[PDB]
Amino acid sequence: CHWADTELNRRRRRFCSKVEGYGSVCSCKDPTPIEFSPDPLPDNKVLNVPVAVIAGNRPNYLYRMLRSLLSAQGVSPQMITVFIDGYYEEPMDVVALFGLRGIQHTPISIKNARVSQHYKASLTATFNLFPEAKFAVVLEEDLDIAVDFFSFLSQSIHLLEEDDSLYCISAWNDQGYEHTAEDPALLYRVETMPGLGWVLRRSLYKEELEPKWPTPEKLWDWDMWMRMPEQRRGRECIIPDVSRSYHFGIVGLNMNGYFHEAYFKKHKFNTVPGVQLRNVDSLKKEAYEVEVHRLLSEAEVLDHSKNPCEDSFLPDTEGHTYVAFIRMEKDDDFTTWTQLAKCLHIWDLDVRGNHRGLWRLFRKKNHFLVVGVPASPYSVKKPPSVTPIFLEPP
Ligand SMILES: O=c1ccn([C@@H]2O[C@H](COP(=O)(O)OP(=O)(O)O)[C@@H](O)[C@H]2O)c(=O)[nH]1
Ligand SMILES: [Mn+2]
Repeated sequence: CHWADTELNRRRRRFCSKVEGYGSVCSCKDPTPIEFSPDPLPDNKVLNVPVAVIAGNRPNYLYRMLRSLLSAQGVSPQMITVFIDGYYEEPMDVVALFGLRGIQHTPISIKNARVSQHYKASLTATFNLFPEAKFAVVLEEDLDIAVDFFSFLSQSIHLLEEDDSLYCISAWNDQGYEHTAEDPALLYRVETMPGLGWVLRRSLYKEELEPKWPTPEKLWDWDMWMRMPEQRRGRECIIPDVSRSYHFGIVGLNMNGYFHEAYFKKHKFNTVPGVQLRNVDSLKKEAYEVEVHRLLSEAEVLDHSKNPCEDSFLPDTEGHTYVAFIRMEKDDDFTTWTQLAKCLHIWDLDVRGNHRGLWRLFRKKNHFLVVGVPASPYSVKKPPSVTPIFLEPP
């Protein structure tokens, strides 16, 4: 082609001369913009946090994910680094087309152990690239990034700095499905590490995780290892009710077409720009227990003689707060919750969403609290008239 001789189009020639399958990027007329104009973020508290993009040999996914990353408000392209698990040519070509920094890594070990070793190399490299950074954003190559991803991190990053009980901040709510998530200004505390767009504290990585990172022979998933008690240690992460990332990768290490249609396709994705988070400082450890007690003292107790698995369980309402109590006789008795999550059509393969035996979600746009009795500390608010709901698997 004869595109106008500028730096952006010279970058375009070298790419379009080498690879195929990207459509309007390579057309003569109608060239797709390969530079973006996201909106500015006034007073950006995240402006000096590096962003680590983890990638393998999935060049089409990476190009899709980078287009939404470069479109988010308040993004800093200079802070982005793409870490590729190997020396594949096409992924490096895609990084070059957008003009970002790329780092290649020779693969170590096999299967999930090799994903684990790549993560460890990338996290250690990020904190070597910026010796003064205190956090780092970790992003997978198969995620769409919400347009307010950095606005969300900018307003909440100060919680990691002030609350030592916090493990991380994540963009992903495991129980935020299209029919059970509603409020993009709302945040929770959860007893797990969700990943899928998360913030890592440098002191946590350099002083705790890196010295005991699993060696290459162990066929362990890095994220399941980080959820083990010996790593998390009772700490919690901050998540929003409406997720700020979306997992679109169908071809992956543990991913197939069926598992995606069943547990990811219906995940809710925030599209409202520049949301102001509501009362952020209440997510600190002791202030949050004040908030949960306030929520439980305004919630209407539901009729527990009715079927929990059907819509009739709640009055025909919008905007109310209802509470339900389920049987949980030890800190690990999740039998009823798992059956409840299955019939609610949310995540039910391993337990997530819990905070001291409490689950928070939405049902027909009412806030819906679930309390485990007798194990939860909040069991003290169950009236005598309620017999906790119990359901066992067939
Ligand atoms: O051989 C590999 C396979 C995976 N990945 C990275 O590990 C993450 C997990 O990817 P994948 O979606 O394939 O795992 P899944 O979620 O499907 O189980 C991705 O960001 C990949 O870039 C990698 O670096 N090398
Ligand atoms: Mn994936």
